[PDB]
Amino acid sequence: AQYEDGKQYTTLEKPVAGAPQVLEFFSFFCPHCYQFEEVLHISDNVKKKLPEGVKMTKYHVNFMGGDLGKDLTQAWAVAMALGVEDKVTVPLFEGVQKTQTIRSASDIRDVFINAGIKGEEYDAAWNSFVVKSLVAQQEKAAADVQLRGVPAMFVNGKYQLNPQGMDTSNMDVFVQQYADTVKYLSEK
Repeated sequence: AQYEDGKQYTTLEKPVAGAPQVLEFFSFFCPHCYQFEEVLHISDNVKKKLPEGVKMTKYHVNFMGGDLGKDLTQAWAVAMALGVEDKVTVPLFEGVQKTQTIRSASDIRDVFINAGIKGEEYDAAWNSFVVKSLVAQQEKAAADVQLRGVPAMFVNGKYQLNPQGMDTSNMDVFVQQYADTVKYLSEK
């Protein structure tokens, strides 16, 4: 066929019950993830093509960057809890990978402050149990699919995108193939 198991996607031989419909994993330490977000805008082109009533979820992972990697998972929980993802994603990526000015949890916090989140609001969130549970959720989702690499995307806990089976000659064409593949899997 045109879309084939083992080509544009793989099927989980251990499907995950109750998973989010479209679930994307990344790390702010992850170089292809920076490309995905900053250059290719994968999440966004996927969203523009998803059917009505299919929600999108994005989680951070621990297994890159050690101690700071874990801090970033907690900061991403803060971002989700406050609904400020679209304000901190770019400066976090550039802070870790471009300027390399993020070396501590305090440096992460500065990004939120600069983005206009109040210090007390950030600290309150950081220390909150709603954020602890949001961190748990991120960890559990990744554990459920035995995740060992990012970027990664999963559809309905059953299918995993396989971008290595797609032409990268043109960046635009790759993104639409990726998005179109997600839509196809979504309709499966």
